[PDB]
Amino acid sequence: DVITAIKAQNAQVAAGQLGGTPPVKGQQLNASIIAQTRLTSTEEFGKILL
Amino acid sequence: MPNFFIDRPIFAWVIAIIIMLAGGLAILKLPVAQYPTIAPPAVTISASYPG
Repeated sequence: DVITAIKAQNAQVAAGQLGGTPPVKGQQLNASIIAQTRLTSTEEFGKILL
Repeated sequence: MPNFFIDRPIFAWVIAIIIMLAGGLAILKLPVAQYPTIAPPAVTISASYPG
């Protein structure tokens, strides 16, 4: 239970941009979505819904 | 030293033919291009961490 939490809470996910991959006519914004990314402190690690 | 060859202008003409025959055949097998291998070679590592 401890291990599989560390996996879920300390992972790193991907998701698209906005435009980029074939967009719909006259889009105006293109940026990169930033999902989950790794815990960076002993503190953040303490807080893991177990 | 020369002087030899003056008594022997055939042997001397012969050298001048071979040297000319050798290269010339060379001209029809020598690689052609603009520049020889000039720029330092490079190696490139490509990685990809999608997202």
